[PDB]
Amino acid sequence: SMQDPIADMLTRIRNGQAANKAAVTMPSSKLKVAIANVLKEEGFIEDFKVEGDTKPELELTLKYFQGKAVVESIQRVSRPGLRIYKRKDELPKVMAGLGIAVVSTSKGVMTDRAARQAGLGGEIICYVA
Amino acid sequence: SLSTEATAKIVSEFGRDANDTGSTEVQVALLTAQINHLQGHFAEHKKDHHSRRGLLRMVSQRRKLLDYLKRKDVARYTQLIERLGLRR
Amino acid sequence: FAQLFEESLKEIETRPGSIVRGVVVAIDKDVVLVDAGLKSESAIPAEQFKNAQGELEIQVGDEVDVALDAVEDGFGETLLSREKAKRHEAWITLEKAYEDAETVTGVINGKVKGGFTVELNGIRAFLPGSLVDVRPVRDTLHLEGKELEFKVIKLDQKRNNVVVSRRAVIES
Amino acid sequence: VSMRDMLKAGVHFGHQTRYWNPKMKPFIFGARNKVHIINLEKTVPMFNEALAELNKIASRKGKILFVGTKRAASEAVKDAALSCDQFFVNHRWLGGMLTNWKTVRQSIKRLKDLETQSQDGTFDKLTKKEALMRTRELEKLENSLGGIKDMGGLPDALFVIDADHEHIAIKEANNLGIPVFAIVDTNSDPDGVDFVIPGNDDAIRAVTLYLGAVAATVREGRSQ
RNA sequence: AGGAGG
RNA sequence: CGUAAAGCGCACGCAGGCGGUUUGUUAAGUCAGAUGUGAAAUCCCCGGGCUCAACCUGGGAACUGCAUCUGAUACUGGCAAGCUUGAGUCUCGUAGAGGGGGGUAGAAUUCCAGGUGUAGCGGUGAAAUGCGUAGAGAUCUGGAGGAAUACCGGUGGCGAAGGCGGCCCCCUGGACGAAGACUGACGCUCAGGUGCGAAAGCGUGGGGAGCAAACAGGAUUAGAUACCCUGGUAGUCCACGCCGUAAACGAUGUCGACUUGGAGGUUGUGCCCUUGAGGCGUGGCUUCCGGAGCUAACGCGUUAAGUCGACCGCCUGGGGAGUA
Ligand SMILES: [Mg+2]
Ligand SMILES: [Mg+2]
Ligand SMILES: [Mg+2]
Ligand SMILES: [Mg+2]
Ligand SMILES: [Mg+2]
Ligand SMILES: [Mg+2]
Ligand SMILES: [Mg+2]
Ligand SMILES: [Mg+2]
Ligand SMILES: [Mg+2]
Ligand SMILES: [Mg+2]
Ligand SMILES: [Mg+2]
Ligand SMILES: [Mg+2]
Ligand SMILES: [Mg+2]
Ligand SMILES: [Mg+2]
Ligand SMILES: [Mg+2]
Ligand SMILES: [Mg+2]
Ligand SMILES: [Mg+2]
Ligand SMILES: [Mg+2]
Ligand SMILES: [Mg+2]
Ligand SMILES: [Mg+2]
Ligand SMILES: [Mg+2]
Ligand SMILES: [Mg+2]
Ligand SMILES: [Mg+2]
Repeated sequence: SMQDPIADMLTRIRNGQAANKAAVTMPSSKLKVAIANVLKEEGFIEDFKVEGDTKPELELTLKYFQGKAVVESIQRVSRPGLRIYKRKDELPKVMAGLGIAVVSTSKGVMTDRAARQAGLGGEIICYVA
Repeated sequence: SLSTEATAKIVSEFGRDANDTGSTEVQVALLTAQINHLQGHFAEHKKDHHSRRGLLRMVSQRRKLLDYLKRKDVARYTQLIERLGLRR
Repeated sequence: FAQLFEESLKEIETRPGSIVRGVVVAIDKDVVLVDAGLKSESAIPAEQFKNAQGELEIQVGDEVDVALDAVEDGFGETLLSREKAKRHEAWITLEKAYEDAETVTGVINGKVKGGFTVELNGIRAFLPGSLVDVRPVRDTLHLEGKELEFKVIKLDQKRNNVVVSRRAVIES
Repeated sequence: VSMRDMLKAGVHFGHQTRYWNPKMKPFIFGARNKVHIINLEKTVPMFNEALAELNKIASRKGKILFVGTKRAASEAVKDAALSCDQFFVNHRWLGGMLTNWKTVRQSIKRLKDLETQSQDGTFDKLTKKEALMRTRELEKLENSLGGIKDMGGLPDALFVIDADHEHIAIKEANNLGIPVFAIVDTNSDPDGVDFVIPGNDDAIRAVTLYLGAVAATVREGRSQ
């Protein structure tokens, strides 16, 4: 059964970028919305919108630069079968800094650089490059 | 395969509404009625393994629903097993 | 673009396999080049236009099509023009000519174990079983004959079962 | 021209919807008669791209190689390019014209020696099994290479019809960087084509429209 | 549906 | 982990692992900070001293830890409420060699009784063994009995797998579709355990037409304890019990999500026009080709061997050995 909606979201985005779909649609969640916020505000997707009040459907618009996809790689790290928690001084680097590591810290979902700014650790939700 | 009238009686005697066909006690009562009915069939058809598989599936579904009921609301579970005569 | 709805109107003119304008803008005694129909230039053989029966009346500009045998078999509109525009005797199969009133040309060759008779000026049907003709007599008319009459007698699979009748009997 | 000429020609035709290479999917409008329909609503602005493009290419007077092989459009191409004095291949694409130009150039230079012979430069010599053997040798060369004999070096722009039917030239051009202009129907895949021209290919009522409208624009990048 | 094929 | 070693034969299922969605609460996990310790030396950094170095030293850092305390509480966990899109029930129908029990039908081989009827039959690459003048073979009539169900028949259907095909009846399991209502995460996987599990085989009691291990004879051959021929017992058949293995194979574990197509097959369901069994959709299962991608390649390719998640099984050179 669906035992990781976050991995489902990342896989949907990965497959959509592979298949050149303009938008990818999925069921919504608080955590999914937060991750979409992070991705949008660091420019890996254009826009996202959640429509529906009983079955909220989230739509993410994917972006491609010179024809190629932008989200060249997107990996789920802290999966249900093996949760990963890191401290502020072992927060990972993605692409040696160019990439991002979406991290759920005690103050919300927010990337590894921002967590190092705010002196927080947390759960490494995913890597994006 | 319970008869339609038997299903209606079970729903009427175990559910709050006559259209309450999905309630946990309604489902467990339906499964118990079918299992009791099928016991006599499998007393005389020992080699009906394919049907025995469906009977075992109903047994396991009833067990799962009973565990759900017990860990959710205990009093309903106890009243149900009292009215149905199931040991546990 | 409902501007191509005036061309959705051009779609109406002629669209499914049926009578079509049949622009013969190009011509040659090799492959009569039909153009109108659906697709662009065509590639049809010849059986009533050139090098076929000897009738040269399709001079560049004649406008007969070929009942659009294919809407488009892939850059290929229609094919052989056996009897496609003036199918005055058959059409679907035979049940519906166009008038059925005047005696149209008919031929009655009997069943040489089958028939293989050009019963109509346009088709050649094989007939099943008895009553091959109208029934004065069944297996005793193997002459092409002449224009006497024409009627229906016994169809079957409604494909190549074109059934003609011309003996001027009680017309059974 | 716009939808007006595009329809009185048939640019709107597309193969059966059971052959359609799915990469065309943006360019189609529907499926009338189990057969696709090419917008002529995106084409017209997109066909305009190549038009105002060959202007630029002929502006530097670069060499424009026309390509067509189907018997349907074989005669369209030859008369269209010579209407502009540009190069064309109306018969089978001799596999290797572009990547193997260092070898194909030998083919031209040998027919260019030959045709001087066959007309005036001492043809009528003995062994009349030799005379015709040139006549069939020259004819075969001229028939497939005589299109581009004066061409010199490699082209700078390459205009084809049926990207599918002629996918060798596209694979040769793309491997040489030369831009590729194509007309791609529903059975083709423009993934090699630089400037696509989406719409019906096989024709002369429609193809002399693509060529005749292109043939001009080369001249007015050449008349300047 | 005779033959094809042959 | 398709073919190199490697998916249990297939299921059910306890413990265990994992868990859809919203609000509230808790602060266990988690994170931050502080305190106490985590001996000295050794490693490392900055220095100092032996003529330099080895060496010896001063100070630091580190000792990834653990215990409290104070905060955050997004995510996981608990707790309490809910929600429905997962899961399940009911209502109507559907198609099917799904299973168990019982009966019966016709064709055919064999045998028995008889009639006609003669010298061959049967067999092979040839032949012989074998059958036949005690009257065979052939043909006809009437019985007996056992087994299997021609045509339909279909890379068709059902089943978890093994498997299941004449017709009829009784009992019975599963799948699926349409519309609605209902319950409200009741779920996915599964070590050990339990059940089912072709064929051969075993035990008891039956049955025994045909076929046929073993066996015998003839032939072939250098030999022929084989292929071929002529016979033939166990066994194939039934009831019950046991075995528990197969190239138990789509050599591809189960569940879920997403990712261009095309041609079919089969089973429902909707619209219109059933206006010619038509198109137009939508579900389920199934066959072939192929795209991106993947693969060592062969190949797979929306029924993935593509992109991911959950759980389980399994592999670690060949032989010895799946043996002791
Ligand atoms: Mg092997
Ligand atoms: Mg292996
Ligand atoms: Mg398996
Ligand atoms: Mg959860
Ligand atoms: Mg120390
Ligand atoms: Mg919570
Ligand atoms: Mg086990
Ligand atoms: Mg057995
Ligand atoms: Mg034994
Ligand atoms: Mg036995
Ligand atoms: Mg026995
Ligand atoms: Mg016997
Ligand atoms: Mg022997
Ligand atoms: Mg034998
Ligand atoms: Mg085994
Ligand atoms: Mg098998
Ligand atoms: Mg198999
Ligand atoms: Mg295996
Ligand atoms: Mg399971
Ligand atoms: Mg199936
Ligand atoms: Mg394939
Ligand atoms: Mg592999
Ligand atoms: Mg052993």
